[PDB]
Amino acid sequence: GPHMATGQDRVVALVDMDCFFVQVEQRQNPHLRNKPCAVVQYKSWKGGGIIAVSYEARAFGVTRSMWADDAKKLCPDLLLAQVRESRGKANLTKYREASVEVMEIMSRFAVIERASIDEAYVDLTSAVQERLQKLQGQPISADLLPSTYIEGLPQGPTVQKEGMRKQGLFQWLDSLQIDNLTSPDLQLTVGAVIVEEMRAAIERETGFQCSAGISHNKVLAKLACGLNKPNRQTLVSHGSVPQLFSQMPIRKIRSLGGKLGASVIEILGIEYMGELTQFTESQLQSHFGEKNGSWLYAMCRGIEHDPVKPRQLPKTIGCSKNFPGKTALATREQVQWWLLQLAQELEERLTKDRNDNDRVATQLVVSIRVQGDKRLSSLRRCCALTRYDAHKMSHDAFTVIKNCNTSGIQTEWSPPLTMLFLCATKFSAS
DNA sequence: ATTATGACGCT
DNA sequence: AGCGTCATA
Ligand SMILES: [Mn+2]
Ligand SMILES: [Mn+2]
Ligand SMILES: [Mn+2]
Repeated sequence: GPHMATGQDRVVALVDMDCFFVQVEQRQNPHLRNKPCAVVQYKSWKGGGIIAVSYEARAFGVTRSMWADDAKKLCPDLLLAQVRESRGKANLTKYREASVEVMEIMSRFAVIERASIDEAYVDLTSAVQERLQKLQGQPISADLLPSTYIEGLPQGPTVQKEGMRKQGLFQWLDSLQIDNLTSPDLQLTVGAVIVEEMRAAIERETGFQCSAGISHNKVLAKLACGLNKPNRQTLVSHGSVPQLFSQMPIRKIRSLGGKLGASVIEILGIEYMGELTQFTESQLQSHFGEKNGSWLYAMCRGIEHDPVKPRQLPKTIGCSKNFPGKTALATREQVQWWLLQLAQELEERLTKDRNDNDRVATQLVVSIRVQGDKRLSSLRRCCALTRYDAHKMSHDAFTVIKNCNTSGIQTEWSPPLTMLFLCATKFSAS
């Protein structure tokens, strides 16, 4: 009763850009705006692989992972923008730089955790308290929440979508108790007001639209964000969790989309997040381990404690390329040529990083895949990164891998390499 | 022949 | 350290 923690101590948001690489290309090329459009890498093999899709194009059934030739079958007028190629490989610099534009704006409101190239978590707890103090018990107007959905509302005793949104928002605001500065629902609502402001700033200052979720923890904020994409934000309250989770497939929750999630379903014979509440913490720990078991026990009740890390910058800088099928590297000079291409991109990015961010990488990680394997990576080895010099890094990378070559004579490389990966890690202040 | 990443957990 | 899992454009 008075002691059961409800996980309502924080206000956390997740901001995720809409169709991000597409919007980056649409800003650059006005001819792509408000069109079915996708971003593609490479072109020779089946028209290239699609990695981002505008919402107009999604309406035709175009998806990520699709070959552009096949997407064109669904959507003959689909417009395509190509990822830059430099040194023989896709180069994602334009999108990393666009990401920094957005992260820097978000950082004006609060410390952020960069969670991907196009999204970040924000702990708004402190900012909410201060906004509450200057509000002085004044109610929150619907006009401050022009793009906000309240998950689970309207409900109880209009056939248009914006009409439903406002109806739910009205029911929510009507019920609020703005008199209590410690009320979690009120705190989320003020959180949502701040995120409207954040999202407006992002759009004003970059031209990019985004969606967001506001809840009491990262997992619920992430889940919330997706509920009303694009260009909208969603508040998931603590009280909304039982209904939301009662029909929510387990795989939809971040971290359960893989093998663990499938094992939860198989072992327990359930389908939805809500069904987990019927197991003791010890039962869940017995099947899924101490850590996972406690995490699941709390998560299915809407409670999660993972903090928003104060980290705006990636903590690794890497370069990788696949060599599929026929193109698998089978000679020494081929392996060495591509190591150099990767190393030169890495050097360029590392040197820029040092100037911008006052830090230096100290470890180089080299990874390969061998034809006939199984796994994204076959072998991973590290060595010292002491100088930002492409020729040295590529020579070092070769040294760490040279023994993987099974071939008798050393001009040839066997068995052929299907992937090379260089990653700089272990940053220190400089 | 989805590819190019990037973070965290296990032992 | 090296491997595995999960995630996202
Ligand atoms: Mn996105
Ligand atoms: Mn994202
Ligand atoms: Mn996505």
